[PDB]
Amino acid sequence: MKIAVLGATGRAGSAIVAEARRRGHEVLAVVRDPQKAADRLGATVATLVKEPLVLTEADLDSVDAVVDALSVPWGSGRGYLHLDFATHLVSLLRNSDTLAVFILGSASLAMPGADHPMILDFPESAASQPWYDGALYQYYEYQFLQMNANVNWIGISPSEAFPSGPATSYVAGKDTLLVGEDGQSHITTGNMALAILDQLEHPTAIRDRIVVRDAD
Amino acid sequence: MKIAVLGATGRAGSAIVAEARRRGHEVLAVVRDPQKAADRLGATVATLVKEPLVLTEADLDSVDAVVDALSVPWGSGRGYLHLDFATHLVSLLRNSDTLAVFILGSASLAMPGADHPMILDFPESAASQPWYDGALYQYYEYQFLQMNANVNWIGISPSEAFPSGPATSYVAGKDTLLVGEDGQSHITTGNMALAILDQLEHPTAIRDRIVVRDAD
Ligand SMILES: NC(=O)C1=CN([C@@H]2O[C@H](COP(=O)(O)OP(=O)(O)OC[C@H]3O[C@@H](n4cnc5c(N)ncnc54)[C@H](OP(=O)(O)O)[C@@H]3O)[C@@H](O)[C@H]2O)C=CC1
Ligand SMILES: NC(=O)C1=CN([C@@H]2O[C@H](COP(=O)(O)OP(=O)(O)OC[C@H]3O[C@@H](n4cnc5c(N)ncnc54)[C@H](OP(=O)(O)O)[C@@H]3O)[C@@H](O)[C@H]2O)C=CC1
Repeated sequence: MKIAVLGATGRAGSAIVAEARRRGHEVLAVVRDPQKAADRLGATVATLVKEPLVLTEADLDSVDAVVDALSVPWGSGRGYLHLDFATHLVSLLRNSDTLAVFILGSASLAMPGADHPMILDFPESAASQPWYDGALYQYYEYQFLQMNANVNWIGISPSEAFPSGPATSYVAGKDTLLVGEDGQSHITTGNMALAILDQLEHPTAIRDRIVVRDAD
Repeated sequence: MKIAVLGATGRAGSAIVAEARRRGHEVLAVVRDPQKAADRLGATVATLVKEPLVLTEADLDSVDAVVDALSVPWGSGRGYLHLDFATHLVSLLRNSDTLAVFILGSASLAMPGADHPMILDFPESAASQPWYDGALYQYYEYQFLQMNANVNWIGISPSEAFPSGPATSYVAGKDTLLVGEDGQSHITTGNMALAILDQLEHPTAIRDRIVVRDAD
């Protein structure tokens, strides 16, 4: 199948591009940095150099799936982009069969033993932390997705830690932070890539959100 | 000031353009039908012939305010456009002073006396009505707007009925359906235009939603 990867030059994105190619899919890497694309993805990966917010329906009409691996640096003040990229992507998928996987945040997950997103219980002081702006808008991105019953979107949240690393295996859940045998909560970029491509090839979480951690 | 009107050729839109011109503002009417613009707005009103979803930041950077007067016909299945047009517009207003007024729906208002949006209480049968699709997505549009604490958006809901007619005066509320001395709930296209231009000239409802009905 043909897969457009938004944020293809990123940590999650580049891992997704590699896993996609391993699995025999045609990749279109949407990028702003051709050099980064040449170095991280390889000369052989097809490229569309365009601002994500300016992508059109035509840009996406040859593709069977889209993966949103875009992010926003902490302390930029531009956490709203998490939301804007997603709303824009959804707007291009109206009346289309196209699968769209969105990587979400950990803050929209429940703590173990809770029944609601942990961000709701954050202290007022949290808004002063550089990570909050992005966490808030990814929580909103998650809520926005649920407004769309007629688009083939899939949400996947990382565990608390999202380090770079090769794939091994992953364990999946629904809305609650997962903790492994080591008492920690982490997923590698490689294992997130496995989970994403797994859903693309066999969608089980359409219009739902899952969370993934590294297996033990 | 310079005001861009989306849905300028519509019932609400054309009334808004008129009131804007009466009040000495420069109007940019975003339209898809030039002949309709010529007939309803006048040879004298500047036009931008473009799909709202492809409007750019540059299109809007001379404007001081934008008014969303777009709608979707009943039974089209395209009620999602209420949301898509609003999410696109918001994306263009990031880090700008520009005032954006969004005409919302009555379904996100409480019935007189209730403490919650009336749509939450609709029976299951409601979803079979041709008005529901649009109503649902305008409730979502209202919710989406509240995700955006750093944009100068203003929400205005009509009363239950939104007939064409000239301005007289209006009465404003917050989140509850308003009923006049006739026992009815209605606002004319002309009175909505008064309310919108009032907010543009003296914003009192920034990042808030008001409701308006025709005065007695
Ligand atoms: N524990 C958790 O919940 C956390 C969740 N995550 C999430 O995972 C996802 C992927 O994260 P990650 O792989 O580390 O991110 P990266 O920081 O590696 O960069 C992601 C992509 O975003 C692109 N990009 C960033 N800003 C813009 C913009 N303004 N215009 C255009 N493109 C842009 C970058 O382009 P370029 O390469 O050219 O710079 C890059 O390709 C995100 O949703 C992030 O929030 C990440 C960390 C942990
Ligand atoms: N009780 C309530 O909640 C109700 C709420 N309303 C709301 O009032 C607002 C204005 O409604 P109203 O003035 O009567 O609407 P109209 O139906 O008169 O006009 C709709 C405007 O949208 C434009 N438009 C429609 N479809 C598209 C499209 N697919 N692409 C581009 N432009 C498009 C039309 O262009 P064109 O002229 O070329 O067709 C027109 O300018 C809306 O938000 C509507 O939901 C209205 C009635 C009551």
